[PDB]
Amino acid sequence: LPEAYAPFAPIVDVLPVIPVFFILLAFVWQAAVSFR
Amino acid sequence: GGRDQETTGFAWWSGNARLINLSGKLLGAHVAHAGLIVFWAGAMNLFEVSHFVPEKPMYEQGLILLPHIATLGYGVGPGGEIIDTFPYFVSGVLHLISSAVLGFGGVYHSLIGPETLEESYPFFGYVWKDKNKMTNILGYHLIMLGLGAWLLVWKAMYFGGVYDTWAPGGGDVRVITNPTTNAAVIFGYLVKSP
Amino acid sequence: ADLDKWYGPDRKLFLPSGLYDRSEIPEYLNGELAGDYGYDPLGLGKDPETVAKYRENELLHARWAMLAAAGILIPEGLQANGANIKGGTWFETGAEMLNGGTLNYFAVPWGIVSNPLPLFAVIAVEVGLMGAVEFYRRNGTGPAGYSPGIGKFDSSVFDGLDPLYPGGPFDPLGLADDPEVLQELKVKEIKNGRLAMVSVLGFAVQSYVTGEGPYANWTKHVADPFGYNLLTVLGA
Amino acid sequence: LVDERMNGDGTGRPFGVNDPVLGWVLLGVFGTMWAIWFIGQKDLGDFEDADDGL
Amino acid sequence: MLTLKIFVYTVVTFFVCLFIFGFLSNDPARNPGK
Amino acid sequence: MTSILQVALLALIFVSFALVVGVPVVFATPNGWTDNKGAVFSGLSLWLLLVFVVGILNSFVV
Amino acid sequence: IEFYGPNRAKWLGPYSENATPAYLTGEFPGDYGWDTAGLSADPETFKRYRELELIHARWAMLGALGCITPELLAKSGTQFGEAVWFKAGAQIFSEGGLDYLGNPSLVHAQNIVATLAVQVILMGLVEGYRVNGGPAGEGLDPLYPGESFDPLGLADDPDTFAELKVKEIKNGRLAMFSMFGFFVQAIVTGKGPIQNLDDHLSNPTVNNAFAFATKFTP
Amino acid sequence: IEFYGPNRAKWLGPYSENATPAYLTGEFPGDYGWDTAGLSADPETFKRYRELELIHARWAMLGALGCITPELLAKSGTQFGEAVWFKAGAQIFSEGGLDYLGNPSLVHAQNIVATLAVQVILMGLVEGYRVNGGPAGEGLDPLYPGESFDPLGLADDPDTFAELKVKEIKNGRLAMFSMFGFFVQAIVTGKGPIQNLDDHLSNPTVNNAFAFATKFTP
Ligand code: CHL
Ligand code: CHL
Ligand code: CLA
Ligand code: CLA
Ligand code: CLA
Ligand code: CLA
Ligand SMILES: CCCCCCCCCCCCCCCC(=O)OC[C@H](COP(=O)(O)OC[C@@H](O)CO)OC(=O)CCCCCCCCCCCCCCC
Ligand SMILES: CC(=C/C=C/C(C)=C/C=C/C=C(C)/C=C/C=C(\C)C=C=C1C(C)(C)C[C@H](O)C[C@@]1(C)O)/C=C/[C@@]12O[C@]1(C)C[C@@H](O)CC2(C)C
Ligand SMILES: CC1=C[C@H](O)CC(C)(C)[C@H]1/C=C/C(C)=C/C=C/C(C)=C/C=C/C=C(C)/C=C/C=C(C)/C=C/C1=C(C)C[C@H](O)CC1(C)C
Ligand SMILES: CC1=C[C@H](O)CC(C)(C)[C@H]1/C=C/C(C)=C/C=C/C(C)=C/C=C/C=C(C)/C=C/C=C(C)/C=C/C1=C(C)C[C@H](O)CC1(C)C
Repeated sequence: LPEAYAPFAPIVDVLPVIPVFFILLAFVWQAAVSFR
Repeated sequence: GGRDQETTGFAWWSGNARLINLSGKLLGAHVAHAGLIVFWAGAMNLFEVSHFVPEKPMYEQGLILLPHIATLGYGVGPGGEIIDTFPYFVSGVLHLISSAVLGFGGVYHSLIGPETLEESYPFFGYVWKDKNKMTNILGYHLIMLGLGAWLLVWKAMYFGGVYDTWAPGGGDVRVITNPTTNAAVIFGYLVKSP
Repeated sequence: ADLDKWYGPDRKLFLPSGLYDRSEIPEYLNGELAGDYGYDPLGLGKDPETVAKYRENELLHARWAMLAAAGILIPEGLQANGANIKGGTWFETGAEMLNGGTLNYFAVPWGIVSNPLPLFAVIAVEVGLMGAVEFYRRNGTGPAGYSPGIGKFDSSVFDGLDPLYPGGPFDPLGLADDPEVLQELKVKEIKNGRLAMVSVLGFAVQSYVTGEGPYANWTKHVADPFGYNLLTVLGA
Repeated sequence: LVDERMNGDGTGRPFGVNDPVLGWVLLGVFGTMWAIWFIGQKDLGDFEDADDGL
Repeated sequence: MLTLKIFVYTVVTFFVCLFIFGFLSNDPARNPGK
Repeated sequence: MTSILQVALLALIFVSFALVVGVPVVFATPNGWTDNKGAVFSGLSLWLLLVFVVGILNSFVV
Repeated sequence: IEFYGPNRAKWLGPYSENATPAYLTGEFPGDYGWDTAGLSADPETFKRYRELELIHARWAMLGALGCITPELLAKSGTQFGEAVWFKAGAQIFSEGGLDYLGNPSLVHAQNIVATLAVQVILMGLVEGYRVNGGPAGEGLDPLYPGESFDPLGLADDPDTFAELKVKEIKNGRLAMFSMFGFFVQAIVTGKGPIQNLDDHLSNPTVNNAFAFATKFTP
Repeated sequence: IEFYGPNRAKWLGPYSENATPAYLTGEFPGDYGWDTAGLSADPETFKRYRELELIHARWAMLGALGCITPELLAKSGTQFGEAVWFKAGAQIFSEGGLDYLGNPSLVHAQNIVATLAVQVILMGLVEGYRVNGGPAGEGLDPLYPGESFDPLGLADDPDTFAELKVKEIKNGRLAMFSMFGFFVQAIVTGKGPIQNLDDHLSNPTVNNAFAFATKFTP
């Protein structure tokens, strides 16, 4: 990080794993109706 | 009815195939997907910006997206040195913001917006049989890709320059003055043996 | 189609109908006007009596703003490419005629045409000619002659019906005679007007902040699109 | 040299063509096959909008 | 070798042109159909 | 000026939390577009204002 | 001197030659009766040739005045560079652009194929509009539209309008005859027409036509 | 039928007066309506112009292909003396006569006045036979006979032959316009036409035509 955005260095390191969770969100959303 | 198994005839693991006759929800699916692509392009870029070290060579750090910007030549000098990080930061943050707009549009069409645009919008509506309309949409996509190619041409010809690797004294960013557009040379590469 | 897209109930609004309800429109607008997008989030014209003078102010500001947006650039557009005209920065164009200024010509025609400096018989001439024209727009019939266009000011003026659209001697070609063509040109006039209106602020706030040439903003920004932004000027 | 050979490796020529004698054979087969197909077009389905799809 | 090379190009381009002008020649209607 | 960035950034992140939590719930409720509509309008407007304010302040940060 | 009816001013004159080519007795402007090669006996052909003569006259006025103007400007007060109207077409390749009126502040154009691509599209659209209307007044008269084309209205009185027809075609055929002289003394002397006139005002006949008359001996 | 009828594809699209010229509406192939001069108001004149245009077309196709073919073959792998159709005629005078295909064991033709005599005799024979009707076909149609010099027999159906008429005329008009292009290029650049194509494809913006724009300066 170049400048005063430096204290966001924890929440930057969570960002790229977030797009994978949409598949699991779709599976949980279709399990919510018990797959029907 | 719409999101049903026994009427649509498709199971839960073939759920996207229930959108074959649903233009608005199909559009929302695509725009949400483009939001995912732009969001990954922002997130991995800012991850590599946060983990980037400038004194160390770029291939020794396991980075893939920052060389794609350094090849265009933002924030680089002669010999392949790295002088700045703020262009990389801008290229991350702009994608990370625009992904929110695309995600909002995708969720709006996929939840509230109308299923069939062919009823109240005779422009955006389309039937899979309508060959003239399919060629229309293909024409719009080709025009957008042509402007996408001319953006790269303008960045090479007028805006700053591109990092050549064949400049003497090490690689260097230079401005292309005479792009060789000989047809007998350029249509050689498409035909040469693989 | 031509009148249907820009009049009636189902005209184009300033938001999509998926963001509207198509019944939450402020009810005193209801079409029948060119340039009607159902746009009033605050309600500054809630009586229909106010809408008449707002039409008048809108049309006057539009017709001044178009000429302003043309003349704010075209002499500067000549000088930055190399004309002989005295300085084209529009905010300093006034303080060049102060005690000894000249000018030039060739908007459409030829000719480098100087001017023997008339300034003190220009200020009062502006005041007198506008004191003619503005009271004529209020009520005054004015003189009649000097042959512009067709008609050539036959007697004085109409019997009425024209608070904003006289059109008698003002069509040298008879442009709008069909009502639908008239309505098309109404919509085009109000749209080009409103864009000129927003463009005037687009020149003005640049003249506030940057203090540079507005036509020169082209030759700086299109030349260098990352050397001239807000982010290069505000921080300095 | 010692012997005789085409020396066609590493050249980068379109379709591997060296002679124009070698080049004419491509068109001389392609055009005749196209002509036989275009004659055989008589006994096929040509139509205004009778399209073969969903 | 050139006598061989003309013959190889002839056979290859004959079979490839037969392929392409076969598939242009009304393929998805030679099925059992409906 | 650093704190002027960081308070606006925390506000932007928390507004984004509010969007990601509520806006799918408001959309998926069968009358949520009728009920919570001006709230979504004001939330999107506040989000855009925070983005533009952070973007303008990053020029003044030297 | 009525230029209509049986007493139009014949081109011959005193040998007025009654029993003319008998398919015309006035009634259209320009009619004298001079049909010696005999090409327009049919009425439809005669209508086509009225059309073609009128359009060539109305182009030839502009083609003559555009050769009158710039050498007079070079005489009086201006700067052009390639001032002669032959080499004025080659002002794109000249130095760095085409300075209209010699002012490098306005257009200063290059890219001859871009100028030609603008020209062909604009002229095709305006000629199609000249054929069958569209905008700018619907197609009402194939030769004499006048509706949007009278910002002054000189077509009020019918006898004066016929007089303006006859003056129009009299002042057209003169320009059409002059432009062929431009094109011939283009090839013969190579030089400017006002250059030749400024030679001929000074010199009565010592440089007249016949010094420039021994060219094509092979 | 789209190609001819009251709704053919006219020569300006929507800008074709929204009306034909008032004497031809279909009934013949190649009819778009472009007689703006009105030269064919009489039907026998119009028939003579078709009978002339078709023969100019059928000669213009062969005149195209016989000009193209030698710059293909000689520049590819053979020898023709000179293959450019300027110097195709001067191959009799050159060294030993005209070696057809560059082979001094077939024809090897000399004696140009004898070749001229054979041409005059045989072309007199065929151009008399085309008018009256002689051997290998009786005179029945001056333009579309349909006899022993049409061996494959494609003109049996009326509609397909009506389409092939329009195909022949369209290719004919294209061949004539191309041959006019060959002749004007032959005047201007003095080079072969396929040589002009290979010179234009190398640098399309500067070897366009406008480099050869100051050749004919007076
Ligand atoms: C009774 C006397 C009288 C005579 C002799 C003429 C003569 C003519 N008038 Mg007429 N007019 C006359 C009465 C009147 N005219 C007019 C008003 C008009 C008009 C408006 C017009 C004429 C025109 C004509 C011409 C018709 C034929 C033509 O085109 O010639 C052209 C052919 C020749 C002159 C023959 C060429 C001979 C020439 C000397 C050869 C040059 C020799 C060279 C050295 C050789 C060159 C060598 C080669 C290699 C280049 C002819 C010159 C028309 C015209 O101007 O046509 C050009 C025309 O538009 N007249 C009026 C007013 C009412 C008259 C009343 O008196
Ligand atoms: C609606 C748009 C439209 C326009 C603008 C045109 C334009 C034209 N079409 Mg057409 N077409 C159009 C629709 C269609 N056409 C056709 C199919 C055809 C055919 C088959 C033909 C045409 C032809 C023509 C021409 C008819 C008039 C003419 O002969 O030009 C005369 C005017 C000029 C030549 C002026 C050109 C301007 C140029 C800048 C001149 C260059 C100047 C040089 C410097 C001069 C050189 C100087 C000297 C010293 C050497 C004209 C160029 C005819 C044609 O082009 O034949 C050659 C023709 O045969 N069209 C179809 C399919 C149905 C159309 C459908 O929309
Ligand atoms: C990225 C891939 C993707 C996308 C875009 C979609 C999209 C869609 N699927 Mg789908 N699906 C997917 C993967 C995907 N699916 C996978 C992997 C499976 C296999 C498990 C399925 C199985 C499946 C089935 C079985 C069905 C669908 C259906 C649908 C459509 C309607 C969904 C619905 O009812 O919304 C309503 C959604 C909800 C009520 C849940 C709330 C979800 C919220 C909106 C999540 C948003 C989170 C995000 C952070 C918000 C950002 C906001 C922004 C402003 C910040 C929709 C267009 C259905 C259909 O055809 O429609 C008729 C259907 O029957 N899908
Ligand atoms: C990229 C373009 C693309 C698109 C738009 C589609 C679109 C479609 N396909 Mg399809 N497909 C694609 C590529 C594509 N496919 C490819 C590349 C393959 C080869 C593998 C297939 C193989 C395939 C089959 C075999 C079938 C389809 C079917 C379908 C239809 C319904 C899909 C659905 O709802 O499944 C819902 C989605 C799921 C259930 C997702 C399951 C997840 C998979 C199995 C593994 C995910 C791996 C992942 C990367 C692991 C990450 C790490 C992990 C630890 C989390 C739909 C029209 C089905 C159909 O009925 O067509 C009419 C069908 O039978 N497709
Ligand atoms: C290409 C994708 C796409 C398509 C085909 C549509 C099509 C449509 N949208 Mg829509 N939309 C999109 C993307 C798209 N949208 C996105 C990304 C968003 C999020 C901002 C929205 C948000 C949105 C809302 C909130 C609503 C619609 C509605 C509608 C429907 C009618 C009204 C309309 O078009 O005005 C929408 C007009 C605009 C959003 C103006 C766009 C602004 C300019 C033109 C963008 C120019 C950018 C340019 C193309 C460069 C590309 C950027 C980048 C990729 C390089 C119409 C079917 C309405 C509806 O459902 O009514 C029934 C509705 O209420 N849209
Ligand atoms: C030998 C030349 C020739 C002749 C006699 C004809 C004859 C005819 N054409 Mg035709 N045509 C030709 C060449 C010719 N064509 C060429 C080369 C083209 C392609 C551009 C066309 C395209 C064409 C169209 C599109 C149409 C015709 C039509 C017609 C018929 C009525 C028009 C008429 O009276 O023409 C009389 C023509 C002449 C007497 C020829 C005069 C030749 C001299 C030398 C003057 C030509 C100078 C030339 C214009 C200068 C520029 C040349 C360059 C453009 C090539 C008539 C049968 C119409 C029709 O119904 O078709 C049957 C029609 O719509 N023509
Ligand atoms: C280095 C550069 C490399 C360039 C590679 C170029 C690849 C070319 C690929 C062509 C694909 C064509 C697709 C099929 C095209 C097709 O669908 O055919 C069909 C089409 C006509 O279809 P229709 O049947 O509808 O015709 C209308 C009437 O027949 C309707 O009844 O014919 C063409 O348009 C041919 C177009 C030119 C094709 C090339 C010319 C062919 C002849 C040239 C051979 C010369 C013979 C010389 C003899 C010695
Ligand atoms: C914005 C603008 C407004 C112009 C207003 C005018 C001209 C009012 C005239 C206003 C003129 C007026 C009122 C004339 C008045 C004449 C009068 C009273 C004289 C008179 C008579 C008599 C004696 C014969 C008697 C008769 O019985 C009555 C009457 C009346 O006939 C012009 C801008 C530009 O000119 C600039 C500034 C710079 C250029 O580069 C750009 C452009 C755009 C061209
Ligand atoms: C009548 C009769 C009858 C009898 O019976 C027979 C006879 C005798 C045959 C006849 C006659 C005829 C005649 C005389 C004719 C003539 C004509 C002409 C000359 C025309 C021109 C015509 C001419 C013309 C148009 C011209 C035109 C021109 C122009 C446009 C120009 C243009 C231009 C210019 C601006 C200049 C620059 O630098 C360039 C250019 C671009 C180039
Ligand atoms: C229609 C119309 C109408 C209106 O009204 C009017 C007008 C306009 C007038 C018209 C038009 C017209 C036109 C355009 C025309 C054109 C034509 C042409 C060009 C032809 C060619 C045509 C052309 C042609 C034939 C050509 C031919 C050729 C040939 C044979 C060749 C031969 C040869 C060869 C092989 C080679 C060798 O080595 C030699 C030679 C010997 C050289």
